[PDB]
Amino acid sequence: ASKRALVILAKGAEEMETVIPVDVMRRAGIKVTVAGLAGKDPVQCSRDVVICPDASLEDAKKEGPYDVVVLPGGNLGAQNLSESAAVKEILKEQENRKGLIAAICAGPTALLAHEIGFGSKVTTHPLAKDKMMNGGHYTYSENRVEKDGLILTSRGPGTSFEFALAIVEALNGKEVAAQVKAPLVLK
Amino acid sequence: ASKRALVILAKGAEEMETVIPVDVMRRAGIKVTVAGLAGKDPVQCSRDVVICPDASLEDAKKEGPYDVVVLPGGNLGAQNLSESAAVKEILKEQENRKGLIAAICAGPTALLAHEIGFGSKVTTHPLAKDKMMNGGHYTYSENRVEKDGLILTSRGPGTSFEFALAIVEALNGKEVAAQVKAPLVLK
Ligand SMILES: [Cl-]
Ligand SMILES: [Cl-]
Repeated sequence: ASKRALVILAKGAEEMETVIPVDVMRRAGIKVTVAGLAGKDPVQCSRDVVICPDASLEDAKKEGPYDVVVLPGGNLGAQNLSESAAVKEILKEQENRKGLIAAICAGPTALLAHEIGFGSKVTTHPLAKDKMMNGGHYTYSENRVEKDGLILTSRGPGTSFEFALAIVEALNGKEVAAQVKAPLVLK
Repeated sequence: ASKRALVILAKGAEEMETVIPVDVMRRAGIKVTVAGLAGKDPVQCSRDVVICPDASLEDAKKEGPYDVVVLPGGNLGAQNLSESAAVKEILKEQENRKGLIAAICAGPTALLAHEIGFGSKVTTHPLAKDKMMNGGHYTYSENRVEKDGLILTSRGPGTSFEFALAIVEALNGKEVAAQVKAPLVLK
């Protein structure tokens, strides 16, 4: 049975942080659903790349639950995720079932907004640190990828491969991650 | 006057190799046109990410010429680029005007197909080397990014940031590339 990933795509998401994990997870044989926060219509990302989601979030939620829920960054994408009652419900359900939650760059600030994973060690983009740390509800890390309790976080576009391969290792194991990694020509 | 980039997007293109250069070039203030080989309609990439191009290639060609023409990889994307008379005409015009041509992963095999840049030092994805080298028309390199004459090449998804920043440096200079690079959290 293949593992399943939900990637929540909002207006202003960082397109690299969306596409790198989608693609790498699919390389790992993970069934990935790219779900549009706002509906089924195409999504204008932070640098104007337009991505057509596989489904609305409304519809994707009905086919849950998922082995991982993935929150890309992009400041305005993260803010949209943070404002969504639907996202809150998805993340709470995922936390309650002890499922993996993964977030990158400004993405982890939606965890704060939704009161998810408090007490965990987390990283973010450096410019998102102060936001994430408001109230001291997490312990901050400068690791390029951090993983504590249910919560897997990472820092930026340049850490997206490392983040995606961490998700792969958590779901499908270290051997699959290594096999996926080799053809990518990573440094 | 901002520099201008044409990124040619074909069915089966590697989505990471498409989105990383688009996004990084836009960060550098380059005006990027994502042009659909087949028309204006959305493009299904190699790992099923669907990207809506800015324009058809037909239309984008009319607004040329461009400071760089960019060929993503993906085997089936590259094959589609290699079969296109429109791409051939674009690359020949770009070569004739001594403009930059950039290609990544299997992308450089379209240069071979279209008889572009013979005699140049080039790199490709390792699995695309034998294709690229058929006839010995180029000199092969294992550098992660290679640049010789008009021709800038690179190896894979994992070299895409390095490739994009090389394009940025060629167009906008080393200082802009360094400024763009810092917030990406590259290794
Ligand atoms: Cl952003
Ligand atoms: Cl491919």
